[PDB]
Amino acid sequence: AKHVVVIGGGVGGIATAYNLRNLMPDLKITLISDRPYFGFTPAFPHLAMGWRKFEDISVPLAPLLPKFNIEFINEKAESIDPDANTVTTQSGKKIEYDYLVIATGPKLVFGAEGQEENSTSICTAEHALETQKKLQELYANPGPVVIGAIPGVSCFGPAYEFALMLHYELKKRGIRYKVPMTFITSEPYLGHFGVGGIGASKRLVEDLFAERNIDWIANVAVKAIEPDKVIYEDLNGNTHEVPAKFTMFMPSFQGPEVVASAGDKVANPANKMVIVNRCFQNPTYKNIFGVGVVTAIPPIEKTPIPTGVPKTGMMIEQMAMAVAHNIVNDIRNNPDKYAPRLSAICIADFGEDAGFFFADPVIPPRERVITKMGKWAHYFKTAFEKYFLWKVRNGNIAPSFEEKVLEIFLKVHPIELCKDCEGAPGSRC
Amino acid sequence: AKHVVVIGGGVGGIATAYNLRNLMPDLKITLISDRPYFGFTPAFPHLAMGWRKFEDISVPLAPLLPKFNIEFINEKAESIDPDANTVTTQSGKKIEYDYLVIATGPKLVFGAEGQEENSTSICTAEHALETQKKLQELYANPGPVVIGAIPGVSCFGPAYEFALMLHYELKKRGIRYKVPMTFITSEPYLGHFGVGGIGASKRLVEDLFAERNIDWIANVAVKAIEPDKVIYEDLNGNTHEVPAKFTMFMPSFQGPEVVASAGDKVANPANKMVIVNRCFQNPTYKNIFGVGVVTAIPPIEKTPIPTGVPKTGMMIEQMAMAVAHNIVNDIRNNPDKYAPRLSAICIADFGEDAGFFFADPVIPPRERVITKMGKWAHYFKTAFEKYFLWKVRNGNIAPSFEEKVLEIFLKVHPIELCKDCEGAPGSRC
Amino acid sequence: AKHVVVIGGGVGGIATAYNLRNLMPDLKITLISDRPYFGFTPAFPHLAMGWRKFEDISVPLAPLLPKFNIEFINEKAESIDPDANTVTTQSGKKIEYDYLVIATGPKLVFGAEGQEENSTSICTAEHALETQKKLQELYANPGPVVIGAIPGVSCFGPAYEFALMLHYELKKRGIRYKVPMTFITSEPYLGHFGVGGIGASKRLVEDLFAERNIDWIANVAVKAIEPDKVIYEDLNGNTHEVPAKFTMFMPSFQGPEVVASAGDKVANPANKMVIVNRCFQNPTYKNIFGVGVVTAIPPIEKTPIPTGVPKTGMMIEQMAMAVAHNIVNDIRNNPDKYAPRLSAICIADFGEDAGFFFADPVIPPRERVITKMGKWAHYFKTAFEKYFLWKVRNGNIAPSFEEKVLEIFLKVHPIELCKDCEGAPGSRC
Ligand SMILES: Cc1cc2nc3c(=O)[nH]c(=O)nc-3n(C[C@H](O)[C@H](O)[C@H](O)COP(=O)(O)OP(=O)(O)OC[C@H]3O[C@@H](n4cnc5c(N)ncnc54)[C@H](O)[C@@H]3O)c2cc1CS
Ligand SMILES: Cc1cc2nc3c(=O)[nH]c(=O)nc-3n(C[C@H](O)[C@H](O)[C@H](O)COP(=O)(O)OP(=O)(O)OC[C@H]3O[C@@H](n4cnc5c(N)ncnc54)[C@H](O)[C@@H]3O)c2cc1CS
Ligand SMILES: Cc1cc2nc3c(=O)[nH]c(=O)nc-3n(C[C@H](O)[C@H](O)[C@H](O)COP(=O)(O)OP(=O)(O)OC[C@H]3O[C@@H](n4cnc5c(N)ncnc54)[C@H](O)[C@@H]3O)c2cc1CS
Ligand SMILES: CCCCCCCCCCCCO[C@@H]1O[C@H](CO)[C@@H](O[C@H]2O[C@H](CO)[C@@H](O)[C@H](O)[C@H]2O)[C@H](O)[C@H]1O
Ligand SMILES: CCCCCCCCCCCCO[C@@H]1O[C@H](CO)[C@@H](O[C@H]2O[C@H](CO)[C@@H](O)[C@H](O)[C@H]2O)[C@H](O)[C@H]1O
Ligand SMILES: CCCCCCCCCCCCO[C@@H]1O[C@H](CO)[C@@H](O[C@H]2O[C@H](CO)[C@@H](O)[C@H](O)[C@H]2O)[C@H](O)[C@H]1O
Ligand SMILES: CCCCCCCCCCC1=C(C)C(=O)C(OC)=C(OC)C1=O
Ligand SMILES: CCCCCCCCCCC1=C(C)C(=O)C(OC)=C(OC)C1=O
Ligand SMILES: CCCCCCCCCCC1=C(C)C(=O)C(OC)=C(OC)C1=O
Repeated sequence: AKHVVVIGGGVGGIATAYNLRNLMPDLKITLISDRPYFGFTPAFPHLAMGWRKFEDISVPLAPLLPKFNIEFINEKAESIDPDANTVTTQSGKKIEYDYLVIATGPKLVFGAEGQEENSTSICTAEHALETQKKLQELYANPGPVVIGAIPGVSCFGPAYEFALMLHYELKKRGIRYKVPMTFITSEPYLGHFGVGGIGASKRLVEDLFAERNIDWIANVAVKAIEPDKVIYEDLNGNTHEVPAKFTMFMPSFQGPEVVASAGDKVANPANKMVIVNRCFQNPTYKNIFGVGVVTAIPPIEKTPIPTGVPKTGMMIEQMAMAVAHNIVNDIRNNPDKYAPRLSAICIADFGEDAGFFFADPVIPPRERVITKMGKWAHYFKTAFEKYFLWKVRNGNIAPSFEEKVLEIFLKVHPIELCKDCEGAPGSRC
Repeated sequence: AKHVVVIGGGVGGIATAYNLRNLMPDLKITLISDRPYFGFTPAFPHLAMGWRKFEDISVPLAPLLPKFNIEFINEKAESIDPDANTVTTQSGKKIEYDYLVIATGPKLVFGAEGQEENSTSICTAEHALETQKKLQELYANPGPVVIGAIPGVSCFGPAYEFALMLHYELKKRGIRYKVPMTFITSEPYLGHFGVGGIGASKRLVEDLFAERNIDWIANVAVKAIEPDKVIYEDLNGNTHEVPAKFTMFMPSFQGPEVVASAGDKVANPANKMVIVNRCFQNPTYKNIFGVGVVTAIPPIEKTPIPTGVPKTGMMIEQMAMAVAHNIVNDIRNNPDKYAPRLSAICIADFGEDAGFFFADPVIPPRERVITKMGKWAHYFKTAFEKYFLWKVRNGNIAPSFEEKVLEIFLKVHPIELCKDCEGAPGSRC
Repeated sequence: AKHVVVIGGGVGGIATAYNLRNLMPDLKITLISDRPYFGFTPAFPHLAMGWRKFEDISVPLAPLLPKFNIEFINEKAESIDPDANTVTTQSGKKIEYDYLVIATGPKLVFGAEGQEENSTSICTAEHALETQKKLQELYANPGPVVIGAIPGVSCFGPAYEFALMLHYELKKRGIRYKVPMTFITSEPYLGHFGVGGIGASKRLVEDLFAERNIDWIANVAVKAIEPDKVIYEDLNGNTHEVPAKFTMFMPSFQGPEVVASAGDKVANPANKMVIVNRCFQNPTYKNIFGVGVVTAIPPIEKTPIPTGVPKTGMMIEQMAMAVAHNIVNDIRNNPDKYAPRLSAICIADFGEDAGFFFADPVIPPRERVITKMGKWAHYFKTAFEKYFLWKVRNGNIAPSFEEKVLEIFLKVHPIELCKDCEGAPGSRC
């Protein structure tokens, strides 16, 4: 009767726990999370826009997880002793494991001076709801809006979505002509996304912004967010300011102190993210796996202003699939190990229409991309929200038909047999 | 029995006078203009191309204006005394006013050395007719053509139209492959138009010029026009030259001496254009209004080579509606004041097809834009020409149906209630 | 009967010889070529891909040319004595002529250090076959690919074709995700082609490279190709390095030693190409004509990294028609002389689809361009290949219907009466 502990009750943690449970009924699974609910992160921009109720995009874990025989501990994990195979919670409870899955998501870094106090963010439900309050303040007395991403950001999509959604909302309110909008990014160009673009995404987003009168500044470092302005620095070292009554900036991500508490063989010395190989397994502690945003994946491109690689939902579901198979196979002494494909279907909701991006794989060189836009993509976004929430509530994040459908439509194979796990995650084995 | 004097028998003056007349049949209205005719400015490029007869795009005003009980004086206004509420003509007639509307249009400044003598222009009917004479010389003895805008230009559209029309003509004459064409502009890029661009106008005009082999140089200052060359200076201060048998350049605009004659409270000290507020009313002398190109509107953006804001026909028409309502409301002891929306439908005629640009408002931030191209837009431009000419001859520049049609097709409302006129024209109340 | 010697058994030489034969049945015509076959050059990229067999895109000349009363000498022409009106072959045979047509094609210069040794090329059948052999090694052991053009290149299309064909092949083999691809060119931008672009060719090729994940570097000078990497220099003089396991670079072109042997009135000092006027006749020796790539045509523009003008198939067929008429008219004491239009239909085959480019003329000012892309263009490329080879085998490179069909579809007339032959080739009479 083996014991896996999963740290984090989000996309990566839930998917891995559910996968493990469905692969191995005879396996003990403990999920530890500091939030009592699963939060559907792709709906956080909508929540900030006041287009969702929190209750409709979240799932209480305590009455749910026991239905699938998973023990839920609603506590923050404080430290990991990888030599002892132990996790210690904030309350001091020490829980021993045979396998550990770290899926804590991003630790948010508000790197611009004054950002956390003066700006808004949409990365958590709590921050999103705070943003909504500030937006109601904006509608009552319109002023300049600045949205974007600071240096080191690795999740750019929600910023683009939020900007376009806000444009949509101001337009519906008839006050868009009273609200200047500017997008400022650390990406070397619009639609880079920390992935070197997806097809002609640069041309697509530039045209989208031109059509919707969203001014933009790319390839710069946002250095300060003041109550009245945003200050950014270009590559020449020249500083510029842009007026702003309302701002929404993406923080950069780093790993949590719980990961840092394990050795420098577990926590990447540069960013505290979980050191993993191609099989998303720690190179030194073979019973530790990382799933999701918390995993240390090298940037696709060293950009003039530092940027990182996104870990999207599909990428994370593929990691979860690989990790679950990797743990089960180790338990059963099956030598087969899996690397996730790390392909992605991504949809950027703009209001009534949406951008559809497919990248296979996300990390270049690519076999295939799809870049489309239309109303259909918006409805697909909403439909997938309903679908995924159902999956969380029904104990299977990987129903057999889903993989078949993705294979039928997009030739996707989520995981590959990996003959040698040694190497950076995302590198081809 | 109140008295309004309108200076200028063009788009702004005629529109304001007609609006006032339809609003207030009992009002005394005197129109002062140095030209005996209304000239339909949007057909001056066509006139230059020899595609119009002068008689077909102009309306004699002396026989016409008495039909709508408007007094017409065919004289140049020489000076304005704002403290005496008087206007003096070149002969010496002192006309007293209760309200004054200044709508003298552009005073042309041929800022490049040799520009007035060696180049051509299409800004007046007289200038356009001379350009046709010079085009015949070009067809007879083919050589290099260069067209564009000098520094400080605010009306770029007709230069693009003219270039494309001339290409069209050259090609029809079978001499295009014998005539090099170069477009040189103070705009930071093609399709800036002095408005920071309209939707994807940059991309659109670039592709247009590329498909038609029109070479271009942007973001430079034309310094001299010689009989055989055009000299321009780049941002690095370096001088360059281009061969030219025929040229056509836009002059920059300033305010007239008649506006300068009034206070520095009326004449903008930097350009002699009329100081107006959001309601197109002088801040100091509240019975003075400005309508049209003569109004001092700040640049949308300060460009590397100085560039100013166009005042297009639709913009002028909205100014005229706003100013007419503001005068009448003052007469009727009504506190309600209006600002024009300053939206624009602009059609650049290219010959057989045309570019259609809609910006609402022209001064950002914008509610929406439409950028289209096709044969239909050329037929629309010709149709509108006939329509507007008819409106001039029939005494109503703003028939009720037109506002309703614009509303249902483009979501345009021409004027808005302004709670606080205090501010720059085009800035939001 | 008079005697014409044609040096070169390629597109230009065959076209001129056949044009002369059909114009003048009694004319004695001798063709001298070092290759025993006509090679269909536009199928050489396909030969390099292994998509053609050599015998399917070549025609043995010795048994063919006598059927058209053309004497074939399968020898390299070694020298030309223009004063004695003689050509000497490598074996020392002296051939006297009344008129001489020089059509020896490009002499290849592998200007980058280690290029001929470490890279591949597709400019001859023999080189393309070596490339095919090295490609097999890339599929077996996938790694970084870099393709492009060194400084002074004048034929860029085949590099674009080969890059996109290789992408197609790798995607066919399902190994494109293992092969980084980078395009490096002397062109100031993508789709310049040594002609200053064709319509929106830059925008088209950029979007295409983006859609297919082909990275690119333009406006640089490739200095060295090592087994390990490509070294290039930017315009600041800074050297850069890009990793490469397989490369394919275009060489630059010069003229041959046989041309150099005729002295500096015939051989251009800078490149050893044939000095010709508008009528493709040598200015000094009026009985010497040049046809094809070997002709000295000035560049369309001096680019920051030097590039030259392509001589495409259609341009060369037009040169051939003009030269044949010019020779025949001299014989018959007809003072009419012709210049080629020098327009170009260019199809860049990308595998399963293709880019269609049409420029009329290629050298600006242009009457028109067409830039299109689709599957249809690939099928036309294949169809044209079959059609041209048929024409070689059947003794008519200029069937009357082809000129009519080109007139109907593209409004092209291949040659024009030239009232003054004196001037640069491509300059307007
Ligand atoms: C705003 C936003 C939008 C967004 N939209 C996306 C989209 O439309 N498509 C898509 O594919 N991806 C989108 N993403 C990215 C990504 O899918 C999300 O960031 C995921 O949520 C990432 O999943 P993870 O499992 O990596 O992280 P998580 O946040 O869902 O879950 C972490 C859980 O861990 C808990 N926790 C943190 N620290 C803990 C400690 N010390 N101890 C116990 N538990 C801990 C935490 O409470 C949570 O339950 C989008 C991304 C964004 C965000 S900026
Ligand atoms: C060449 C050209 C083309 C052009 N095309 C346009 C278009 O296709 N669409 C569009 O929307 N706008 C276009 N414009 C711009 C604008 O619509 C025109 O410039 C208007 O003509 C501007 O209207 P205004 O009322 O501002 O000026 P006006 O020139 O029409 O009339 C001024 C009248 O005043 C007289 N006048 C001058 N000075 C006087 C004194 N001192 N005293 C008495 N009267 C005076 C003058 O004679 C005239 O009747 C386009 C613009 C252009 C031009 S560059
Ligand atoms: C790889 C490649 C592709 C290519 N594709 C083209 C295309 O798709 N469309 C198009 O319009 N043009 C394409 N071109 C360019 C051009 O059409 C070709 O280069 C032509 O082959 C040029 O014709 P030429 O007659 O100029 O040259 P040639 O190579 O066909 O023939 C020369 C003949 O002369 C012989 N020869 C050389 N030296 C000699 C001496 N000293 N004595 C006697 N004979 C000599 C030689 O053997 C040959 O028979 C494309 C171009 C390319 C290539 S990079
Ligand atoms: C159950 C299946 C779930 C698996 C997900 C499959 C992913 C595959 C998505 C890639 C294919 C895109 O899918 C399709 O793209 C086209 C091209 O823009 C869209 O666009 C099409 O329909 C719209 C609306 O009727 C038209 O205005 C448009 O002219 C037409 O091109 C379609 O509405 C969309 O259905
Ligand atoms: C009744 C008077 C009109 C009031 C002015 C209203 C202006 C209309 C602006 C609305 C924007 C829609 O603009 C619309 O776009 C389409 C899309 O290319 C245009 O073009 C379309 O119709 C034309 C008809 O000749 C077709 O030949 C063409 O193939 C097609 O693309 C329409 O001609 C244009 O009307
Ligand atoms: C019979 C021999 C005649 C050929 C002579 C050579 C001259 C060639 C002249 C080229 C004329 C223009 O080329 C023409 O472009 C259009 C694009 O709108 C192509 O049309 C293509 O694209 C459209 C839109 O994606 C598709 O729906 C269509 O099925 C496809 O064929 C035509 O297939 C092509 O023939
Ligand atoms: C018959 C019911 C059809 C539902 C099955 C198809 C669901 C597959 C959705 C793919 C997808 C995944 C996995 C995914 O992770 C993701 O990111 C959040 C998407 O973007 C919205 C996706 O579209
Ligand atoms: C069905 C009846 C037909 C209604 C006709 C309404 C036409 C309204 C014209 C709008 C317009 C204005 C005001 C206008 O100023 C302008 O620029 C000069 C246009 O472009 C040519 C316009 O299209
Ligand atoms: C019945 C229809 C008759 C079709 C006649 C064939 C048209 C001739 C092809 C034109 C052409 C020429 C001359 C040509 O030289 C060329 O470059 C190699 C092309 O690109 C593929 C061409 O398309």
